[PDB]
Amino acid sequence: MVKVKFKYKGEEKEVDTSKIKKVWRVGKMVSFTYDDNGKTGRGAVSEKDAPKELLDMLARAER
Repeated sequence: MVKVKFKYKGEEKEVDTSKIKKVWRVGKMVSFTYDDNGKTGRGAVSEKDAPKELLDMLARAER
């Protein structure tokens, strides 16, 4: 129930933490995939603007 607000190609978008599948660390940024209903979608936020739950998911994915 944590919401990640991200800009994709100049369009403001929002995806809940529960919908996110893959999270990666790319430089200063957190790039990710989520499940927009049947399809998969992609987005990214900077690590500075990221909510705590997203960053915890990132750390989990780095084991």
